[PDB]
Amino acid sequence: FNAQGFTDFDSLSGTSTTWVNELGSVMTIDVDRKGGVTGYFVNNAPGTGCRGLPYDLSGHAHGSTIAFSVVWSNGIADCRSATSWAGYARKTFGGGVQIVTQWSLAFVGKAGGKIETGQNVFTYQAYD
Amino acid sequence: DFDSLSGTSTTWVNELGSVMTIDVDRKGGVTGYFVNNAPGTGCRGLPYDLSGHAHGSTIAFSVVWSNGIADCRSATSWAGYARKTFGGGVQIVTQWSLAFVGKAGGKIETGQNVFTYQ
Ligand SMILES: O=C(O)CCCC[C@@H]1SC[C@@H]2NC(=O)N[C@@H]21
Ligand SMILES: O=C(O)CCCC[C@@H]1SC[C@@H]2NC(=O)N[C@@H]21
Repeated sequence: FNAQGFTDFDSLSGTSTTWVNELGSVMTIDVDRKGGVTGYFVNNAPGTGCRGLPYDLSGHAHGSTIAFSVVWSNGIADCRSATSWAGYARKTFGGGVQIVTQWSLAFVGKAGGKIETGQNVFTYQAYD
Repeated sequence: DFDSLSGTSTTWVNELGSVMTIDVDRKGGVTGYFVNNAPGTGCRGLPYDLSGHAHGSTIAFSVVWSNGIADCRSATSWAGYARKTFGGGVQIVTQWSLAFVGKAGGKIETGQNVFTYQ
């Protein structure tokens, strides 16, 4: 891959790329030639659980839009929660590549079922 | 909760009239399809690929609205929890985010869906 040659998510086709959000979480995504997305999410967000473990990620990328899902359970740590992201690609003016997303985090607390929401921006990691 | 659903195929319907049929593996991995019928939306009537994960009382899944027939240039992801009510099965109480790019740029809309198991 190249951050220079990125047109939209069709450019990820048959690639393995690493993205880091503003909380320091990292996802490694394998995008097949059909826009199928699989890989791993490592949550490093301060004051959240299930940090520094790989969780299965699955989704779909097409044109300028992408959606992916993680359940916070891997048979290691279980945070009784699940997160989904939906977003769009943006080319930065410096030649970088970002996925701007909205996440929903569902969990069962003491008061039972709740849903939190926010924004993550993932930045493509060059790794040359 | 969704630990029951392991190795099963289930149909769910939300209040907007959409139907998703999900296949849950022994690992909590989810595939299947989604048929949108929400008033005011595109890509109504045809199946779209669905992927995500389910474990215990929570679930997250994603649909890109392109299937090689109709392309709405958009993607939706849902995260939700099992609510037990007064029947067999559960409802999924969800938050959805819909991403698309148009004339005011990349936009992400949000709402609630409640899916009902048949
Ligand atoms: O605390 C939990 O229930 C499990 C980890 C959740 C981390 C959330 S997902 C939304 C946001 N984006 C991140 O990278 N981490 C937090
Ligand atoms: O209009 C589009 O861009 C494609 C279809 C979007 C359907 C939305 S996804 C959120 C909401 N819940 C549904 O069941 N359908 C609508």
